[PDB]
Amino acid sequence: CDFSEEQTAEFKEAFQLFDRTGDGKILYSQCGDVMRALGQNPTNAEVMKVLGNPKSDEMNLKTLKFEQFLPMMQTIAKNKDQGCFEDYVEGLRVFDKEGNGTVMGAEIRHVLVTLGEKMTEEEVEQLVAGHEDSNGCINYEELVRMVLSG
Amino acid sequence: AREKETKALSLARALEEAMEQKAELERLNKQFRTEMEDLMSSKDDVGKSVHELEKSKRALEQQVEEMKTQLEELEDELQATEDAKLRLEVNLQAMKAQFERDLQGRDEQSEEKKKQLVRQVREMEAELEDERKQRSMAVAARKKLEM
Amino acid sequence: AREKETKALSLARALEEAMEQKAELERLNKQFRTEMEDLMSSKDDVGKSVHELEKSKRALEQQVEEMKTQLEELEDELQATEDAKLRLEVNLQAMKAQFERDLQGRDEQSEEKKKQLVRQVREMEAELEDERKQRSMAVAARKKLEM
Amino acid sequence: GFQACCRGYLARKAFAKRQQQLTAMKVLQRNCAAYLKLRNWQWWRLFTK
Amino acid sequence: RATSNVFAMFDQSQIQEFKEAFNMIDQNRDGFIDKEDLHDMLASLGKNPTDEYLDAMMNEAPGPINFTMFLTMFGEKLNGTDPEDVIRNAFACFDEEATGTIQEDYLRELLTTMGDRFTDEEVDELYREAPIDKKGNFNYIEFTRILKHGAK
Amino acid sequence: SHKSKKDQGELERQLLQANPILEAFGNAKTVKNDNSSRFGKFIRINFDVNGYIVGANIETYLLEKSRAIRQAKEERTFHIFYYLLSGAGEHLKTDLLLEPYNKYRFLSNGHVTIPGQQDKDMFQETMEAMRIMGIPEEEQMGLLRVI
Amino acid sequence: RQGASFIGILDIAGFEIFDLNSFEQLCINYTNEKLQQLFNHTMFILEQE
Ligand SMILES: [Mg+2]
Ligand SMILES: [Mg+2]
Repeated sequence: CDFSEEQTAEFKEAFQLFDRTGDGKILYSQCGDVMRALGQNPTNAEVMKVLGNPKSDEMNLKTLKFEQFLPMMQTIAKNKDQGCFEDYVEGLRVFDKEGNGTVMGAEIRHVLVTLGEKMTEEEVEQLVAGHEDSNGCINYEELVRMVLSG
Repeated sequence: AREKETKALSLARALEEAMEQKAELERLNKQFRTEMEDLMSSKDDVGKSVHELEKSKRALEQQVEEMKTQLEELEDELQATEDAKLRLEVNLQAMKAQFERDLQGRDEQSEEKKKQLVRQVREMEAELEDERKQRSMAVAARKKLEM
Repeated sequence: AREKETKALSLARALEEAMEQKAELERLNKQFRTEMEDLMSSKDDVGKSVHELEKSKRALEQQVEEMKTQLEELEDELQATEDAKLRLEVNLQAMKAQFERDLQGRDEQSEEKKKQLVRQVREMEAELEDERKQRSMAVAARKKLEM
Repeated sequence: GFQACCRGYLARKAFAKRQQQLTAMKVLQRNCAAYLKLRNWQWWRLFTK
Repeated sequence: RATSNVFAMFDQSQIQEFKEAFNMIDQNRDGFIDKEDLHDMLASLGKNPTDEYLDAMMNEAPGPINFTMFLTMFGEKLNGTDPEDVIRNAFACFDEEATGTIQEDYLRELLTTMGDRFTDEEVDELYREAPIDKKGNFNYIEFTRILKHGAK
Repeated sequence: SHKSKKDQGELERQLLQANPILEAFGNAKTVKNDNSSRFGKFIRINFDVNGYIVGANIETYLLEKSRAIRQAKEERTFHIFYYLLSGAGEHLKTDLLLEPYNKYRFLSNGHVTIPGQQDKDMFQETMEAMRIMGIPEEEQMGLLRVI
Repeated sequence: RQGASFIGILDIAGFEIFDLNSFEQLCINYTNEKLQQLFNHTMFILEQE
């Protein structure tokens, strides 16, 4: 495998933190959580593709191991379709009306819930939380800068 | 490739384990060579050298026993540092617990202060702000009188 | 995929060679073990009264070296643990700076937000009070039109 | 593309909360583990008085 | 066990309190604890009871209990425990809202779904000699004091 | 107020239950329909900058108060009159001094039931709605006594 | 008690017709006619303006 052992040890240590799985295994639905916590930013489509296009019911009746999870993360790191933050900060400007580097939080919540891969109301609230202001607007630039540092 | 890659990982671990056993067996086999050579040379020894070496065994035995003191002392520092490290790691954890609450406390103070400060200013933003609608309505009402 | 299969299949050859190479040490160790017992048993028969101390000498030599390795290994763990706690201690000390810069540091920031509110309420009330004066002019205009 | 960073930020943030929370539970169960055998210690309840 | 300096185990305040207690629990102060002094202390504390079963524990330690042996046997059993401030700080992690009480079922689930899995019997044993409200609510802020046996 | 700790807030329940009470206290059956709202309302649901509901202000316009005095044939008055007369028990009847339907002269049509509706259950539903809204028992008792 | 905007939901009494009307029915009809006139206005006249 084209992956050093130094970071592999830390990856194994992080994967062993779940525990709640019977033993050294991992569920299909919980695979994305461990894949996104270690690093990278895979999408739902990418997760379903690397997982071999699992069935709807297969996401809760089977479990994988680490020998199969390592190549998944390897491919996600090597092969990816993400992009830098320069394109993200410029994409959110489409919703800016006045053009003063601010956008309404409700519009961002709606765009995140409907447009794209859709997100639950529990996640969008935590995402937009903290950036509350008097005018109810959230600077997309600061939002992207904070999300990139996460 | 991903499925076959798992076989390489299992084979790599087995190769490393097999290679480790070869190195361990090499040291064991090499030890027998030196041990066997000492047996043949010990039989043809002069004799007096055997008794002389015994005098050094008691001195060397004390060194092995003395090593237990350093081993226990080294383990003590390792256990003392590890034991103290747990209290140090829990210190940052305890401070981190308050750090998360202290951070929210500052927001609570601002939210608590605003509950009264913004409340008093909000009053001016109600009857006085309503004057804006009344002022705008006054122009409309005055427009009716002007009409 | 073929490269991974070839690499995985080629890795099996290395594992097989290691097992075959390590297998020689296993058979060689077994043969040396049998010869070691013969030399050890034959040595005691020639003169166990003097050769008995020689057997402990070889074990004491290996034990003395084992104690050194244990002390050296403990040092690598002691210094690592003693240095690892320093990282956690430095982290606690480094985090302590954030305790006064984030938590305690928010005092000047949290108070600024509360102080800004007291300054915003005055500015808001000033604009509201000033805007209320315009209502008198607007009401005066409506009242003036009534006259 | 941006939703991935938002989803990963939550998993990373939630993972960090679980990492520190897991270590916090260790001190809780550890403090309660020794407390069990220590609870039934005749010398403890007598000394606490 | 981990043999080492018995003074480096307990904190300054802890060792000071232990020494002050050892200097007090002694009808005839002389650096030597016997069964007579313990029996007299128990008789004075519990209104003159007599528990002859406590004498079966002296065999655990080499002969009578000495102040050094006393600190040693205190440290061998108090290992792993921490002060009350750190315990409260760690407890503050959960709840978040900081209500001072947590559900008993939630605590049982937490104590058996991460780290050292505690059996149901071990979790139930922690409630066979303490009060509890009918509406659940595990008063942790108040249970911290009972944990140190600072009552009865 | 949707968020991670999603839960049916009290404001939503109050806004949902404020409609039945007003209906029971204003609506009345007519020849055109069994639920004829004899009053026009204007629910002013306020919204903050974030879009979350924060308050509601209802304003009634034109209240047909003349219906409680007299009605037409094949019609009924305010539903509260029948709800109280039905759901009232022994203690409530003795306290409010209620009487049968044929005794009151305001009820020209007497006791008229609505197809698929039981006043005994509608009274309990209205009482539960009033209790959930935030009205104490003394205010409900006073309202029933006034009725 | 603070809001940036609001949504005023109206539900006045519809057109009421009985064998014997009174002042209440007259007011209801007047309100219905006013609402219909405002609707027609906002639909046709404001657009042309
Ligand atoms: Mg004594
Ligand atoms: Mg109606």
